[PDB]
Amino acid sequence: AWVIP
Amino acid sequence: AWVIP
Amino acid sequence: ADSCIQFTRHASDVLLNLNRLRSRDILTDVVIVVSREQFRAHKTVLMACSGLFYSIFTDQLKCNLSVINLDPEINPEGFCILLDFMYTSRLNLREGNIMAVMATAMYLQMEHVVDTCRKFIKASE
Amino acid sequence: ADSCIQFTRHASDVLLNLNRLRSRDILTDVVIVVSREQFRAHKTVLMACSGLFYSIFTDQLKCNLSVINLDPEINPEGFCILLDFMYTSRLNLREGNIMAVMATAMYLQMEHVVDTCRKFIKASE
Ligand SMILES: COc1ccc([C@H]2C[C@@H](c3ccc(Cl)cc3)Nc3ncnn32)c(OC)c1OC
Ligand SMILES: COc1ccc([C@H]2C[C@@H](c3ccc(Cl)cc3)Nc3ncnn32)c(OC)c1OC
Repeated sequence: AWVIP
Repeated sequence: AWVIP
Repeated sequence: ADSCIQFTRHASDVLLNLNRLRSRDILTDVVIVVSREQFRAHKTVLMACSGLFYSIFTDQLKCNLSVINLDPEINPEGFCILLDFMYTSRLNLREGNIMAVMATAMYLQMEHVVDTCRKFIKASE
Repeated sequence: ADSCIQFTRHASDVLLNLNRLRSRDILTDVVIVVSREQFRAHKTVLMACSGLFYSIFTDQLKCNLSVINLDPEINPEGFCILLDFMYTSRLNLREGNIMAVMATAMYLQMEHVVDTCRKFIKASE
């Protein structure tokens, strides 16, 4: 996996 | 885009 | 073949276009009913994202239904957030919705979403 | 919302699962006929990848057809290669098939494939 898009 | 996977 | 080239952005572009079809109600083939709310979607996208929908739409009788009613304990906003994640890869997780999102993800059998919900809850305790 | 988190691998995982549905013939809803050959697929994936299929399946009469016949000049192997690209992001481009792949991509209105074919042809001249 999860990221800040 | 295009790459060698 | 082992000689293929790959277009990096293809899978993301396909998903953007499937979400545009959903927004325009093009070729949607099922309505998911969550208490008082209805959501139109494509069975194949639901099956590709959820273990529960994979089981439903591979069943020889349920594959032909045009309406699926979810358990009344499922929160419609939690379902909406997960349906948007299915079609975009982006999850709108907030303090105000995380418990409903996690419960909905457990019911839909979406383990990666359950995992991030558990991590965010654990960080606040 | 601007507060979303994103699962990087989601779009790729969806495409892998849509190709598994195609391999198992699950919820395929159209047959594409290319001369003597038939290919089963999902209309939504075809529309999401091809400008020609987007036009066909948004037409109020053609959206309901279960069989679409392509122009007899289209090469079936060229179509097979492009259908596999639609469902996997990988294009099996070879000296022996590039002209057929490029002609098929022009007909299907798949500009990114046409562009790489033109680049590979130009490099060999
Ligand atoms: C490589 O092995 C498999 C690959 C994919 C599936 C299922 C998983 C199912 C799914 C379940 C959970 C989640 Cl989070 C997302 C998708 N959706 C799907 N569309 C097509 N196939 N499959 C499988 O379940 C039958 C597989 O044998 C374990
Ligand atoms: C952001 O604007 C658009 C986005 C997407 C589409 C079409 C493109 C069409 C497509 C055409 C060519 C290729 Cl290579 C791949 C896909 N497939 C599709 N599925 C859903 N929508 N769309 C559009 O065409 C109506 C758009 O207005 C130009």
